[PDB]
Amino acid sequence: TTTEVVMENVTAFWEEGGTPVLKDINFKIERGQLLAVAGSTGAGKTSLLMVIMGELEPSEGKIKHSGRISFCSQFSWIMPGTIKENIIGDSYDEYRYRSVIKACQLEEDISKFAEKDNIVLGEGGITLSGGQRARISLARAVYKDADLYLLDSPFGYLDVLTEKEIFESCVCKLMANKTRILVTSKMEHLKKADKILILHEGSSYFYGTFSELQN
Ligand SMILES: Nc1ncnc2c1ncn2[C@@H]1O[C@H](COP(=O)(O)OP(=O)(O)OP(=O)(O)O)[C@@H](O)[C@H]1O
Ligand SMILES: [Mg+2]
Repeated sequence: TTTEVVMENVTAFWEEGGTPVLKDINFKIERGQLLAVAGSTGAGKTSLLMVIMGELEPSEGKIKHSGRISFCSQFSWIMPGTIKENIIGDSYDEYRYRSVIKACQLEEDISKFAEKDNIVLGEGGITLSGGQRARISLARAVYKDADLYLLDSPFGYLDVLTEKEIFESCVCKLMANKTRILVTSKMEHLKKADKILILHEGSSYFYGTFSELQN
């Protein structure tokens, strides 16, 4: 069976007695596919990922998934530790690390530190820009050997050309055979996705292919 993620008629609430944050959501992702998730602010995109990760329990419907998840938060975060430690976690693969550094354009940033990627981040440490933090957080999520990659608006703070270059080098190329969900608004990104889910006010506006969306 190639099917990796199934959501069936999911409705969910963050608050008991509140308004549902997701209403009758459906999608299916096969192994290696890219699902783009789009929609305006507050539409429920991050909430959808929280359902997949088990942080938000459905009040009806089913989320079917078994496997390791790697999550890139839309609020990019840094741990105390070196740049290399922030990215690699528990399993060292030098070739994979170099490929992720390259695809996230981190070589130029690292090259400017005397300690290179052994520079130690933390309280009293150097200050990283929003865009440097986003690319380190993306590197960490993409480096992990996982079964499903949940990339929640990972290009924060990047200018338009950098976002295009990294969407191509990381999400399209480096991760070409990985099962991926990307929260993104750019029509250029949706055009490359295998499936698209557009949310509006917690409901499914559209679920289909880009050609189906153009129609
Ligand atoms: N952990 C949480 N606890 C309670 N409410 C939450 C939580 N996370 C999100 N919400 C709420 O759920 C609704 C949907 O927001 P969500 O963050 O899923 O939207 P989004 O589509 O990810 O928005 P954005 O594009 O701004 O990131 C909002 O009303 C928000 O306040
Ligand atoms: Mg969000």
